[PDB]
Amino acid sequence: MRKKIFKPEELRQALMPTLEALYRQDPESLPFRQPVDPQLLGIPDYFDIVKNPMDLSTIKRKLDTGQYQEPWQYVDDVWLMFNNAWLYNRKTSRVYKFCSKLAEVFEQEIDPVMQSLG
Ligand SMILES: CCOc1ccc(C(C)=O)cc1-c1cc(NC(=O)c2ccco2)cc(-c2c(C)noc2C)c1
Repeated sequence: MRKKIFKPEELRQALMPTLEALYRQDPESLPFRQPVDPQLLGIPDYFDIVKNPMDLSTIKRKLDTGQYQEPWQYVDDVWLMFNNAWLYNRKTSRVYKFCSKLAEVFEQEIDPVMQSLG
């Protein structure tokens, strides 16, 4: 029942510790702390494959400015971030590996938090 509105302060307080847990993963979170810059990274085809880019800093901004109205929107952006990376990077690459590790941390952290919000 996702059209029920939550208060931005309450969403921030419950969901931000799960975002901080991702940021704490070093070096696994390093590829995800800023938007993908295809020029910087030498991958000019990135925006051809990844139509809706997402990363930790954008999620964090949306959380800090109250842009999520309900918590699955946050969960959606997190998985969008991980899906983009699993889609774009080769299964044998370091980034793919970091993505799988970071997604594992997120699954652990998010479940009791979402349980306590529903
Ligand atoms: C071509 C491989 O790069 C990527 C390809 C795809 C994606 C995604 C998320 O789909 C990410 C990266 C990526 C990005 C960054 N950091 C920055 O882009 C950045 C840092 C500061 C400013 O920009 C570091 C690394 C990285 C690390 C760590 N150790 O080895 C490598 C390599 C990898």
